[PDB]
Amino acid sequence: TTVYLAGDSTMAKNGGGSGTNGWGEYLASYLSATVVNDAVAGRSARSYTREGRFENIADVVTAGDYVIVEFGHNDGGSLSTDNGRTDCSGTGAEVCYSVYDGVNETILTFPAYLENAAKLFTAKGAKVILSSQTPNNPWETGTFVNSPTRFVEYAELAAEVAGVEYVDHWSYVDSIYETLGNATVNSYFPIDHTHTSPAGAEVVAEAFLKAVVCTGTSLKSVLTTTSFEGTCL
Ligand SMILES: *[C@@H]1O[C@H](CO)[C@@H](O)[C@H](O)[C@H]1NC(C)=O
Ligand SMILES: *[C@@H]1O[C@H](CO)[C@@H](O)[C@H](O)[C@H]1NC(C)=O
Repeated sequence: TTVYLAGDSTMAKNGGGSGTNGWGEYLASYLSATVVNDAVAGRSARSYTREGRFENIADVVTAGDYVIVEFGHNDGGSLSTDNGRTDCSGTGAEVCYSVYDGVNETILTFPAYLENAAKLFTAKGAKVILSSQTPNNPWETGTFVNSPTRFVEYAELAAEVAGVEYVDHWSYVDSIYETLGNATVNSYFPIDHTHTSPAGAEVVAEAFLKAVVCTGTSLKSVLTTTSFEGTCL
């Protein structure tokens, strides 16, 4: 069995560079399946879709395989000065137009991008798991602040609509981030408040596996152990 990872710099190998790393790099050792980390730094649901990265996964995925999709960090911004990643506002069939890189592009909503990808993978017999984005350093201000982005809910909404599984990666990460405290968590974010140090990337990975176990996600079948930190919910 093979597990494919689609995400951004918080999941990708080498994370955001400069000694940071993505959480996808710490799954292999707890799974009895091959893990392919196709996350790329700086990608949004739109950017990733347009670059044909979802297709590359669809071409190679075989029945029974797993696909984990997690975006959000790069999905915001303004289309006035299109950065190529910003999705169209809304949660449904909304459609935005914008000239990016010399092409009048048809831009969809965040849920729409995830839903289309989910359907594409389901069609190939693969098991799809949409995951909410990881949180930016909540202990950045010296005090713990829990303020999810709109993309956390949008991911849950996309899963329902597409009829696939959802894992609240956000909540499980923030949960232990709160337990770990100011000093510890802040060391996970050397450079900025998004890109985690290798030590932090591991914790974020553990958080995901804790969510899988607690919610009963199908991926638990290939878990080599169920002894992870924190408590359920
Ligand atoms: C892009 O296409 C839409 C609909 O086809 C059109 O209304 C819009 O004006 C186009 N954008 C530009 C900059 O031409
Ligand atoms: C939190 O930790 C940072 C970095 O370790 C430190 O500089 C800061 O003073 C701490 N803030 C509080 C309120 O404890």
